[PDB]
Amino acid sequence: AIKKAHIEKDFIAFCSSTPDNVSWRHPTMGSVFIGRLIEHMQEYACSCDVEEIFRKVRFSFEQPDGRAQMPTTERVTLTRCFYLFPGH
Amino acid sequence: AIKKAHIEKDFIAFCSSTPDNVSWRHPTMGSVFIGRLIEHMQEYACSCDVEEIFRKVRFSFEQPDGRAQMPTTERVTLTRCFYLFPGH
Amino acid sequence: TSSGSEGNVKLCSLEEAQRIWKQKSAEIYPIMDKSSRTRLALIICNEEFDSIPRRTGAEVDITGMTMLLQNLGYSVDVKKNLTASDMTTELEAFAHRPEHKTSDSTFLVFMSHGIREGICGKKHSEQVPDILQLNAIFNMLNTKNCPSLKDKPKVIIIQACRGDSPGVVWFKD
Amino acid sequence: TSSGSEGNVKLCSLEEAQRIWKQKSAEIYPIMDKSSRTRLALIICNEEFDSIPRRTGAEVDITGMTMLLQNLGYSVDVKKNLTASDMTTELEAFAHRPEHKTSDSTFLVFMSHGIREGICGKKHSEQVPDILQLNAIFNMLNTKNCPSLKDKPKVIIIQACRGDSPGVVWFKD
Repeated sequence: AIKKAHIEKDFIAFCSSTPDNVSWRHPTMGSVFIGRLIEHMQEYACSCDVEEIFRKVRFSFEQPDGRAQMPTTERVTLTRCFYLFPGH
Repeated sequence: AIKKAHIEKDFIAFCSSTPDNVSWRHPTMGSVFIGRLIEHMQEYACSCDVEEIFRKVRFSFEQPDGRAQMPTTERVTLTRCFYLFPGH
Repeated sequence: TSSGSEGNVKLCSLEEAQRIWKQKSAEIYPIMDKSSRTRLALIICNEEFDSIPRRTGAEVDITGMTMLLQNLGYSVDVKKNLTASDMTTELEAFAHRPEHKTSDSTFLVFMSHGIREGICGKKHSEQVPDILQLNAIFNMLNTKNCPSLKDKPKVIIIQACRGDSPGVVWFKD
Repeated sequence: TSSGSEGNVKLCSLEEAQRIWKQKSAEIYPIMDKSSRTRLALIICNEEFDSIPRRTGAEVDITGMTMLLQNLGYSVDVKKNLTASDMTTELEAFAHRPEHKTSDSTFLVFMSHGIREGICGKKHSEQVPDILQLNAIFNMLNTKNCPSLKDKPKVIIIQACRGDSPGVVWFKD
């Protein structure tokens, strides 16, 4: 037979900035958001779910300086925690 | 002196459905999303942060039926966990 | 016991409250003294519309939400049957309320008809749109327009359609 | 040790892995057998543009991300300097890849110039917009268009401006 499913579900978008605003990039060091995300994934993928890791990446941007940006999570439809379980 | 602050930060939006789609309402029992949110807040505000509570509300919608909708979290810029600590 | 100020909301014990401050350190939003704090919430609900059908049952949502937000410790402001212009004015006013200075968080709740673009005001029709955008709410509550609520969680809740589709696909079981 | 497949990504011990399945029960996305599973990732990066300036340093982002996603166990597809039409075609193709059936999750990564409306394709200019909307990506990966990835997390990452503003306000310390 046929069963009904949600058309949109289990999504998470992580943007580099809040709407209306810029995201920065160093010419030899790449983008700040990307670099910060790699750093944080490398360090937190083992223990936290992706939602939490994104929150932590946001938290590292808390104190602004010469160049400011605030990463934003969008259109979340995750019904469960996504753990990467690196090494598994 | 003057310090720089992020223009947009510490926000969370919780919508009743995914984009393009409808949200339901019973004429004597009110809206499903609202009712489900009250239920879940009443039961989980003491232990989980609001982000998690929203995920759980989403999880209760997982199995669809005659009327389907998938609540969606939007424009999250929370840098910390928001606990309500009810009774405090 | 559910006759207290928190009603049907389950209380958080002091043992559990300090065990939460152990799982995560200074990664939790600071909470103000229960004694002095002046928490504000705001519910805007549109039930009566000019052209589009009546939202029968919205009263149960107003009742439910208002009681819940009060349980959590907020002074709930309830506004009804407003235009998109009227909602802006009220959002502008809520953003100017002095109590936010002595508050730690806020809750915005919107309950109305909705389309893909935003939330419907009382005078909405297909020929003459009366729409409040999600963008507008955030813009009006950010650090530029609502400096009292800087570094403090702002929770926006929207009950509304976001289009006409049922949001379903079929698949073989 | 960081010479293994996971590189600089910190490993999750079996003790910690089963202690995570204790904190939350069946509220975690199921993970497939490491043996059989065919995990896919896709990075689209625009560095060379026709009119708008060159994104010097995007290579370090391609390197970094590709290596990271591989560490997490994904087969990384890298695509470069595409138009919004070209990106759709590639997103359409990724949505049709058979490996998703034997996968548990996916990662989409977009790195390009961006405006308020979306992500910039290689041929973008103010007179002739070449923009991929956030909406398009989700639409192309949902249950209707990508049934293989039903009930499975899809992680979208976007590196881009979302407008021209610096995103800051001043306040007295």
